[PDB]
Amino acid sequence: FYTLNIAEIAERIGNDDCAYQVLMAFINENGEAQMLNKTAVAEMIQLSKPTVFATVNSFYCAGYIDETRVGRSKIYTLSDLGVEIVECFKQKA
Amino acid sequence: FYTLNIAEIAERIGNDDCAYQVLMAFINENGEAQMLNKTAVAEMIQLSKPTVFATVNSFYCAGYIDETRVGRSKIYTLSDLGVEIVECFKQKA
DNA sequence: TTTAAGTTTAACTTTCAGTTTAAC
DNA sequence: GTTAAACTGAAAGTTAAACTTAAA
Repeated sequence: FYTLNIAEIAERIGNDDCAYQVLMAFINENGEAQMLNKTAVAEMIQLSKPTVFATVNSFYCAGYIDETRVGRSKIYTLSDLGVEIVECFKQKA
Repeated sequence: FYTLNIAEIAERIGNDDCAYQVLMAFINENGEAQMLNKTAVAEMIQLSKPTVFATVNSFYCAGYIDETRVGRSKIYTLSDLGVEIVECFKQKA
């Protein structure tokens, strides 16, 4: 339905500390994408649960992270869109 | 760069109270899209500033709302993408 | 004087595991 | 005698409000 420029998105995220760290949390010590529950993310970055959780929620809405039911809770991984956004940043650095 | 299905997004937002109300806040009494600062939104919906603000920020990242500098602060309006998402909901109702 | 936004703390609503007791 | 359920002991998460810092 709608075409998306991945460079603008990455540009926007880069200008917003919380979005940026929420995104990068899913990338591990060896550069590999990983699974995380909401609590892990909030613990990993130094921002409050409300901030981090709301960001996680919106990023799943945006389709940047995936949600999958696991136990009676949920886990988050970067979507293919998520991984592509992360790539723009890696190239900068 | 990336194609987007507007129905899935709307589906995701509809399953998340905060995202949904943050989005609809921009639609006024007469059905018209309107401008809002971050404070207006948080005051309008009954959720905490941290939740609402983080959601606003991520929605601008996603390209659902636009940011424009005004005074030395910012204001938010739905993008064309934002308006299209709102339309799916209007059709449901 | 009404200034706005963000962060932290407190309160309220919907925590998990182990042990003991009761019922089949 | 074994299994299941409930209660108690060692509760967690989210949202809202208030205060402080950067104030117009």
